[PDB]
Amino acid sequence: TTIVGVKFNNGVVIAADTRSTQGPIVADKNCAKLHRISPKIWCAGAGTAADTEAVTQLIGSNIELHSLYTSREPRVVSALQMLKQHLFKYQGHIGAYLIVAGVDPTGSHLFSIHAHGSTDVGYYLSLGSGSLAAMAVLESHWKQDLTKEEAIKLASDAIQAGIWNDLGSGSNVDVCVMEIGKDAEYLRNYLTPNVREEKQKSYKFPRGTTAVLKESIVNICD
Amino acid sequence: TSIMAVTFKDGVILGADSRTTTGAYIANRVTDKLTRVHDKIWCCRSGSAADTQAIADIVQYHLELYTSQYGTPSTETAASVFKELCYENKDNLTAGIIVAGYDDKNKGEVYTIPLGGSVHKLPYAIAGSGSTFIYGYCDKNFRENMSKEETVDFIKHSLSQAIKWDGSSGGVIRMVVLTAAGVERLIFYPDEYEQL
Amino acid sequence: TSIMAVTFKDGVILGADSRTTTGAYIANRVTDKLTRVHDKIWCCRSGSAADTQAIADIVQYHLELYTSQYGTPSTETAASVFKELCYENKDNLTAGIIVAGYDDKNKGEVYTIPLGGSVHKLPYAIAGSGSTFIYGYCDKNFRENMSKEETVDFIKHSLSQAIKWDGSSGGVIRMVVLTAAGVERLIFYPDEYEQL
Amino acid sequence: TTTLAFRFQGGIIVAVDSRATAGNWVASQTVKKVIEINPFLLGTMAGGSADCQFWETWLGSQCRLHELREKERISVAAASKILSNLVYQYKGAGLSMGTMICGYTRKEGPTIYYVDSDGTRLKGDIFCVGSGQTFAYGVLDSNYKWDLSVEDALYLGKRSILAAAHRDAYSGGSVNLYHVTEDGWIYHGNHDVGELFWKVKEEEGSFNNVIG
Amino acid sequence: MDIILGIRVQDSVILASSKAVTRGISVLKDSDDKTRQLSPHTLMSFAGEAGDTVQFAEYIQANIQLYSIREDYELSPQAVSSFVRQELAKSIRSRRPYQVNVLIGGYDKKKNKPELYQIDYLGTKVELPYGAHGYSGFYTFSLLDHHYRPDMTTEEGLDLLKLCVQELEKRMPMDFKGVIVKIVDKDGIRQVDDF
Amino acid sequence: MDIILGIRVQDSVILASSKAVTRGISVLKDSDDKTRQLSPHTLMSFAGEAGDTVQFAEYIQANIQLYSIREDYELSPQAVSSFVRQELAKSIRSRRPYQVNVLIGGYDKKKNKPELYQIDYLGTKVELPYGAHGYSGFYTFSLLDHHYRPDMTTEEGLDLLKLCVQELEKRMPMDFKGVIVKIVDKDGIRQVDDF
Amino acid sequence: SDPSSINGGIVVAMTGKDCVAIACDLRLGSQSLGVSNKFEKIFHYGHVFLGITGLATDVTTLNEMFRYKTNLYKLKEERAIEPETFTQLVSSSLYERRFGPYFVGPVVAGINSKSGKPFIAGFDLIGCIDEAKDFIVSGTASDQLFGMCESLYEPNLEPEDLFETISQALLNAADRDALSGWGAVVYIIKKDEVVKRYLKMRQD
Amino acid sequence: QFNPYGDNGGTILGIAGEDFAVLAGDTRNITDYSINSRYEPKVFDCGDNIVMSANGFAADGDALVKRFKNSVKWYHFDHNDKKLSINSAARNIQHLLYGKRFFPYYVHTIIAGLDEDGKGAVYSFDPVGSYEREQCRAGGAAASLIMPFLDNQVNFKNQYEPGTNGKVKKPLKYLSVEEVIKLVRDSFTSATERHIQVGDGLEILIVTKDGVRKEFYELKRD
Amino acid sequence: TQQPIVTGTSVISMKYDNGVIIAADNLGSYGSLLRFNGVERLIPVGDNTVVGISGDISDMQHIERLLKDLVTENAYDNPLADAEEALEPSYIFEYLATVMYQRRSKMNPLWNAIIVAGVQSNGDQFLRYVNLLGVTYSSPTLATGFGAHMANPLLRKVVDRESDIPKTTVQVAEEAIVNAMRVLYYRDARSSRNFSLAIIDKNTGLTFKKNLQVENMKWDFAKDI
Ligand SMILES: *[C@@](C)(CO)[C@](*)(O)[C@H](Cc1ccccc1)NC(=O)[C@H](Cc1ccc(OC)cc1)NC(=O)[C@H](C)NC(=O)CN1CCOCC1
Ligand SMILES: *[C@@](C)(CO)[C@](*)(O)[C@H](Cc1ccccc1)NC(=O)[C@H](Cc1ccc(OC)cc1)NC(=O)[C@H](C)NC(=O)CN1CCOCC1
Ligand SMILES: *[C@@](C)(CO)[C@](*)(O)[C@H](Cc1ccccc1)NC(=O)[C@H](Cc1ccc(OC)cc1)NC(=O)[C@H](C)NC(=O)CN1CCOCC1
Ligand SMILES: *[C@@](C)(CO)[C@](*)(O)[C@H](Cc1ccccc1)NC(=O)[C@H](Cc1ccc(OC)cc1)NC(=O)[C@H](C)NC(=O)CN1CCOCC1
Ligand SMILES: [Mg+2]
Ligand SMILES: [Mg+2]
Ligand SMILES: [Mg+2]
Repeated sequence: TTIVGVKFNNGVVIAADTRSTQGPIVADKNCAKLHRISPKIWCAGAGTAADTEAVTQLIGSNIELHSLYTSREPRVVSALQMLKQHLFKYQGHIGAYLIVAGVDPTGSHLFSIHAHGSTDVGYYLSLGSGSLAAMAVLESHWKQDLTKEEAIKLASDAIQAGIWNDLGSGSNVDVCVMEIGKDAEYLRNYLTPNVREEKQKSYKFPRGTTAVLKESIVNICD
Repeated sequence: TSIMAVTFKDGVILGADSRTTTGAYIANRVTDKLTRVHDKIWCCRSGSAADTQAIADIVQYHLELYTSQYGTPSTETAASVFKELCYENKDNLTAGIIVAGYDDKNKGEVYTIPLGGSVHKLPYAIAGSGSTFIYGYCDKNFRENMSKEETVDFIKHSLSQAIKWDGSSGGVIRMVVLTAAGVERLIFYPDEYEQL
Repeated sequence: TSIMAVTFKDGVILGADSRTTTGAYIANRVTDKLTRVHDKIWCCRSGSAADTQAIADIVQYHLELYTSQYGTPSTETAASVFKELCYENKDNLTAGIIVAGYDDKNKGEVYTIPLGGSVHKLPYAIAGSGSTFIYGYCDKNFRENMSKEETVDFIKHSLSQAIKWDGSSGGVIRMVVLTAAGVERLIFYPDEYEQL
Repeated sequence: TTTLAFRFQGGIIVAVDSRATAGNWVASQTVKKVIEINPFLLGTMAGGSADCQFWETWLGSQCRLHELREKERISVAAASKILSNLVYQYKGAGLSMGTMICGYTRKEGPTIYYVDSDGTRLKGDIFCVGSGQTFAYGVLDSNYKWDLSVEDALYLGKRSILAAAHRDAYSGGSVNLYHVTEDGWIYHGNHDVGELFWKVKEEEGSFNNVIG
Repeated sequence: MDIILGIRVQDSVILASSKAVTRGISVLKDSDDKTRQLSPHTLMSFAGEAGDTVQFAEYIQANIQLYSIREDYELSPQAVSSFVRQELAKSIRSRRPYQVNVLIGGYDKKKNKPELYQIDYLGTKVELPYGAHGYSGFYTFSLLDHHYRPDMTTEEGLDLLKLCVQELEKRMPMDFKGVIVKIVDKDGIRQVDDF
Repeated sequence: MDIILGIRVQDSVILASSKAVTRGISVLKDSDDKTRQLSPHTLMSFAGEAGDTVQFAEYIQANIQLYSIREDYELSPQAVSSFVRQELAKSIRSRRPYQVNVLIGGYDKKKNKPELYQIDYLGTKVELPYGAHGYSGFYTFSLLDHHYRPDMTTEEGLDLLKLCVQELEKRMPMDFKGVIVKIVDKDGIRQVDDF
Repeated sequence: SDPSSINGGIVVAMTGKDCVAIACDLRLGSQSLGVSNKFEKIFHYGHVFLGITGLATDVTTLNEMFRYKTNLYKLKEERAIEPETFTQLVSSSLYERRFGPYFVGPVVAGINSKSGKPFIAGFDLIGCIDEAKDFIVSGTASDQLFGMCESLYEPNLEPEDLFETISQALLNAADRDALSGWGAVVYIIKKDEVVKRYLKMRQD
Repeated sequence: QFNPYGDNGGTILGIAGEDFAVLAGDTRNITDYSINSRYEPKVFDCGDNIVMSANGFAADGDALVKRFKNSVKWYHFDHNDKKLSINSAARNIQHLLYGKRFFPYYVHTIIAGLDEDGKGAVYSFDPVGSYEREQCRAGGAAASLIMPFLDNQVNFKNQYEPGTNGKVKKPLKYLSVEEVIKLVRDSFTSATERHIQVGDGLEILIVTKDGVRKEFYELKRD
Repeated sequence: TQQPIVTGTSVISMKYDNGVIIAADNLGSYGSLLRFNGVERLIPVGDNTVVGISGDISDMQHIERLLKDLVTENAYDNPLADAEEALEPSYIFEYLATVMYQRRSKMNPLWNAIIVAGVQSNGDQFLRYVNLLGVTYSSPTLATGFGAHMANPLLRKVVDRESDIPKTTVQVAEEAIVNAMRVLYYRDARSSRNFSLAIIDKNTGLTFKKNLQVENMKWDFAKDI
């Protein structure tokens, strides 16, 4: 993976690529790495794919129950505290590297969590195998007092750096914008700069090409 | 890390760099290694970021619960709770913590807790990978009952050298001043300290 | 070991402790780590005693044979012969050598040769296990074109700190002064340097 | 690999598969595992492909040099021993070879020699070599008689490779048949297991484990 | 332990099992029966780690016999094989797994059909016309592929089995001291004494 | 390789050597002669690492034959055994040692006495009334301790040898496919075809 | 001793126009030794089909487990489980064994009975869902299957055309893998009829 | 400890027609998860109408090509400018490779050209010298993806004549250069999709009696 | 078999319309200790080539001596040593590439990543990489170590393919290089602020810049964290 998070004027934006690998093989060409913990708290996840999904859902479930219990909108620091204490407990064996962001009654927030359970704070962050390509772009172009449209541009550019230059990242750019006072907008496949070109040939076979030994109707009914 | 805490006339000052590393990559160049466990009891964190964080959070919880029952805890008490965690979990921890706090009775106090979980009360303490390079300098330059400005210069010059030689240290020099007046945060940027 | 060489106005001074260790046992507390390879070209030896000795002897042999054919060798030449041995036998050697010599044309010169066998010409150099503790101090206190008395104090205070912190260092502080005047041996005992 | 060669009334039958593997990856299905050293000598290949291929064509050069120097075709014994003495020099180095030097000469008659990379050299009437040797043995031993006809012997050799090609995961592709007589070796064709299996199953009534 | 074979024919299942019990450089016994009768029409042969084999076989035997007494009814060979597989499937993720491979030969009285199941120590079950565990398979499978027909008689199956034992006695490195053969059919389980 | 035995009686030396050549799970040959005639009245059996055994045996054979042709004279069994021991004693401190154990049975024509020498791959030589290499010794030595007498005939020695082979066939784990027996006496070397 | 390549086997699933296909080989072996040529790797619970590659004891175990779970689901819900829901159930069940996993490569295939949408999904041994518009691959010849599917596949194939494509994908992939093959089964699944075909393939 | 080998990724592909042969290879060069070059050719004209590629560890690949090119040069000097036939080149390469049997060239080698009857020829080698003439061979990282596709489309494997009850096979026939290049381009786009080490560019070298022609095509750069 | 002791970090470089730029910081690291600060890791060979070296410094100094000796040897019996038969970048590279691969093949490598930047006699830009394994490659932008991960992405935004090279000026190219050096100072734990930069232009020739510093750094936002 490649994932990023960028803070701006009235909120925070996160983004991610959409490649999933198994060694040198691309397992999924359009997987979703942007995860919803609560309506206005979203998580970008790198590392062990199942771990990022499972840990995000578990905390997301407990956050929802907590929100119902307290009659309050959940806070990013609650998700941050719950995630880090869970990850720390497992001493890194749950290989989840997360960028946690969102807006809540306290304000807008941006954090990162490592598998062993350490957390950072920042205005711009990047995690994953393409984080160095992304961080290079962020360090070059980031500034204080970014607008919404500037932050999305910066974020997607940082993801693109990973897509092109990192072999562990590719395909498309997902974005999620969390602005204060507004609904969070999830932009699935915000950019699709890796569309497959038209194939040279149709490999549709003449019917009867495959040799068959037996046929039978399968009963799916009761 | 390069971290240090120094007692002086009016109280105590904590100092730290801002570099976090994953190998030779700098994961965070603006880290805050000075963390509040109580109003006027702070600690400098070195070693594993995850371990020191988890410990600091538990200590902060213990001292908040202490305060709810028995009022303000002493700096010694805070260091004892750190020690208890670091000593009893020595096999599973990589944490070198300096505890510093201001009482009105005891004034400034500094306790250092190395890997083993032993406690050592000192006039000043240095720790982290970059501390090795300034043992010579700090010993020669430290004086008891320094002023605030002198102690700030002592820490600034010290961590400047630690940062210069240690690759695992760098970024900004954060400081936290603990006195009867209150709590003051200071920051010093490369363009100032590098050319000392 | 703690060793160092420092150039100054009139030439160069070499400095060393006198501790040799086999583990935590001190095999020799009065070692002479400053060794003559030529009249006014000396070296400080750190690392394996056997390796540095064997190298120094070979270099002394080469420079004696050089002198017999081409007259007095430069300090640079001496450092090149050390380098050649250290570099070409890097897999089988544990030797950190500082080379220091006095020409009349080039005055005082200091070359340091770490484990890899690379050569580095510097104003002053520090090396050995105890050097880590005085990088901070030496950088802050070194000035170019110091006097003889100032340079002696610089080395004495530096090695004093190195000795104080490093368990692998101690005993007496030996020094060797290289100038146009000649060669002067100095010694400084614990009772003096410890209480600096 | 599965390779075999057996001696009988009508000479020698030699049969081999044609698969090459790199782990579980099927690298090839059309490999030649028999090398024709001269009109009266054959070599079979099992083990490392490069090792077999390189050293057995080298063996052929040594056999050619023998008949140039001695004005006489090399004996099957002498040819096998050149190869065995060679691999023995490399013993420990990590060569992987299981070979069978099959041929006819006047003084020896039909002869087969097993040679392998740890320096074993054995004269014998029946051998099976390779990862699927055991599968070939099972069919070959239970149907072998000295008095087999040339037609029956050719089939048994073919059927034994087919048996192994089926069960052994690292054997298959096709069957290469050879028949060695007093007049020299005779090639009896390449037989793809893709067609041969179903043809044998139907006609013979065997392979009842498989879904027909 | 070592050699256990199984052949399902038209009307019966035939299990052959080696008689040798070797340890180190000594054949301690040459008349060992590596089989237990689970029920009147179900027989299980076994091979693997010393101790484990018999301990597992007798544990399964006790459970099946307990079921028979409780329900006054014989479990089908399929049902027994599924029970055994599950026990091994549990075992493999235990602190110390049973290292036992088994063949279950049975005659289903409801279907009037012989059934042969092969189950390894991992809990890998397969129904087969003929089966083997250990190195035996490397010879017998290809042999049976050739000579086996589904409509054979018990006598033909025994001749087919003699062909396997002969091949093993010829090409196997170890002396396994012959086999004990047992037949499972509609009339239950009986042992061939002269093999 | 594996089983090689030797028995010295009154007037002859008898060497028994297993016929099996096994490799992995396949007996590749069951008629292998693990012996070389070094000279008309000297026979050497051998067992050990594959390749090494024959390579060493034939190398010794060539050297002894070369000596015979050079001097027009047969070396004594004692002299041959000392030559062989020295070759193995060199070998053991080589880059790659011969891993071969041997028995040398010979009839000394000057002394009119049979002689049996046992030499291992380290170059450890001993003259014995009876000898064995490998695991065989663990059974045959105690057996011969009991039944051996120094004044036995060749026929008695063969019956004594049959007793060893029977014991090995009973208690040895591996099938060694019987033995090739050879007798060394005043009239040279001959092979017993029916054993 | 790599659990995922002791027994061998492959599964592949494809989507077509108002239909899905799921196919598997029949081999079960013990490394080099082929043991069974009847070992099917595709199961179904109602109209939801599940293919499972990997360690055969776990293949069996999981089938029995999902039969168990879908049977209780149906009794309580009073309706057949849908592919999207079953996919989630599979993921949950696999991740439940996070630090002691089933060594499997499951593949869900089926048509949602309400919406009529074709659905396929894949998983790793630890539960990570891999949803796809086009195709899912699994097993010891997954690399081969990836290469075959990626080239041969085109969207919106008719059931009879889709059969040819998926069959040729599996067959040619299987022939390049030592541990896969020995027969093959293909399921063509339409909204309310399912056709199962056994393929003739080389038996080596 | 020093590891003298590395993996520079990429993949190569050779197909033989009736009177021509193609040898294709992607132009991407990688180490670990980084791209070194988007255009680093590894398919070379070695003279005498022989094209060669040694894919795997580029240092060993370049070393081998360099040695073979030099072998062709000395073959001319020593044998009166005689043309090195493709079969003779193949045998020569076996000796180059096997020469380093105990410290191998870490490369899958493929050469292509015309045999002495004017017909298209592709030879392929393992890392230690075993070789075999074929109509078809893919080599390198994505060989396992491409090769089964070639079996199906070039050699018509598993393809039967419709309506013949799986009894009559699809007959073997030579492919036109236009058809072959379609297969090459589809093979490499498919490989680029699912393999992270394959992409950037495709360079094909086509060998006819008239000489060696080149063709270049862009590939996806993610 | 070696292990590197004193080491130099990233070397970065790129082509522009008339020539090539190359840069490398002046640090000699000793593990985590930032030991030496006056180390020059760009070494000019003639007036048309610069060799930038990262990795072990003792091995770098050995390579310096080889190149120095190569210039001497080329001049021998060569009246056109400063004209037609002067050392080309391609010659210098191929020599080093040969040496590097021979040393890896003898299991005793020169522990370095090397970038040879220069301009050929016909005006063509030369930029090629070689390392301890003998692996060689060429690209419009090349970088070693951390540079490969952080510099290349930034430099490729300027020159993404061959056709972008004529469109890139020396001002634009140098700006990108200097920016990349700043980014490396932020993020590489074994980098220094001080660095050297070299421009080899086909018109203006070799311009060697020493004692450059990273500047215009953003640290102000740290006070808020
Ligand atoms: C990039 C693409 C990997 O370089 C990302 O980190 C990506 C994150 C991601 C998050 C959500 C959804 C999809 C993808 N990670 C992966 O795709 C991940 C890479 C990885 C593999 C193995 C690892 O441990 C050795 C760590 C990271 N791939 C997977 O999770 C795949 C789907 N699953 C496996 O490879 C199964 N592994 C998991 C760990 O346990 C052993 C088997
Ligand atoms: C300096 C940089 C080096 O000692 C400091 O000690 C610093 C202290 C710090 C950092 C952040 C916040 C507060 C205090 N420590 C680190 O930066 C630390 C280096 C370190 C890692 C692991 C250690 O032993 C287990 C010891 C020191 N960096 C980290 O923890 C980073 C965020 N994570 C990793 O490096 C991943 N680790 C996980 C533990 O196992 C090794 C890989
Ligand atoms: C300080 C003490 C520690 O580094 C100095 O470097 C000092 C240098 C010195 C000593 C005597 C004369 C001139 C210069 N070095 C030692 O005292 C040295 C410690 C050392 C030993 C081995 C090393 O790596 C192989 C590195 C440092 N002490 C010795 O050589 C003593 C006399 N011998 C041993 O310790 C026995 N060694 C032999 C080498 O293998 C390990 C055991
Ligand atoms: C069957 C298929 C079982 O492998 C045969 O033994 C077969 C025989 C054969 C003979 C001539 C031509 C082709 C095939 N052997 C192989 O196909 C062989 C199997 C094998 C691989 C590696 C070995 O390591 C010692 C031994 C046997 N396959 C190969 O040699 C493949 C094509 N090449 C490699 O694996 C390359 N390796 C070889 C060993 O050195 C490292 C590189
Ligand atoms: Mg990429
Ligand atoms: Mg001391
Ligand atoms: Mg097979």
